[PDB]
Amino acid sequence: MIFVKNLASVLSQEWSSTEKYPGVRWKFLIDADFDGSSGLSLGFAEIAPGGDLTLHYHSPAEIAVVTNGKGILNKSGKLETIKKGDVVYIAGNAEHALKNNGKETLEFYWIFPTDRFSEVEYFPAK
Amino acid sequence: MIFVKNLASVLSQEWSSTEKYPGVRWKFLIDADFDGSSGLSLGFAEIAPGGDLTLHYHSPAEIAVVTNGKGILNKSGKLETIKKGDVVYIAGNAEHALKNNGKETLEFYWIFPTDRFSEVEYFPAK
Ligand SMILES: [Mn+2]
Ligand SMILES: [Mn+2]
Repeated sequence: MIFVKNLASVLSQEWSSTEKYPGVRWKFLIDADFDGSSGLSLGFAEIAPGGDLTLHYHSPAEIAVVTNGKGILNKSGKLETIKKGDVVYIAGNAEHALKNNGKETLEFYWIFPTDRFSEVEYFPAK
Repeated sequence: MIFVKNLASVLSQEWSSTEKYPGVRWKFLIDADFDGSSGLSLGFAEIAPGGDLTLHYHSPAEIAVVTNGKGILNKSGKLETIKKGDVVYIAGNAEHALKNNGKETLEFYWIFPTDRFSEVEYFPAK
């Protein structure tokens, strides 16, 4: 089983969002609920200017691949700047946030070692 | 543990390559051999024009995100065009190849649901 996706592929999928991540939206591109894939899952997120993926963690490791714009990554309390062309490693349980303080859309893919997004349990900062 | 990487973070590291797939060269940005990361591994790879990482397979599921250029994906015999902005799912042991039929350098990231690259064994097609 092999397949290809881009944003246009999922025009029909409405965006996901939540009060807790204001200015943030996302769609699933590789996910067991959608594609019947397994082992890895991937979504595409947008953080609007002024937007904030607020400090959180979860049990699986995560990789973010930044594709547009720039932001302040919050590495469990140490701030660092990220931008298009960066990849990021977030070990499980590690608290991370990402704010878009620029004027361009901060776009990135994420990846989890799981079949589905929905099997990933989110927790607010301690 | 959280960290960032881009091409510059790994200028010190050398382009590993193999005769089995010519025009192909990669480096490891997220990998236990290097970072003491776990759960996910990521590499960045380049295929020269006329370059083709020949069809093959391996236990882990795999995600490719194409960052630049254009190519032809060998979906176990079913050939699909892919381009910058495309993500690619490939199940465990699904045979896959990828040829660069463009002039630009075909660029992409790969992700494995493994700690390191150096434990994932590549088998040739049969
Ligand atoms: Mn996260
Ligand atoms: Mn492969």
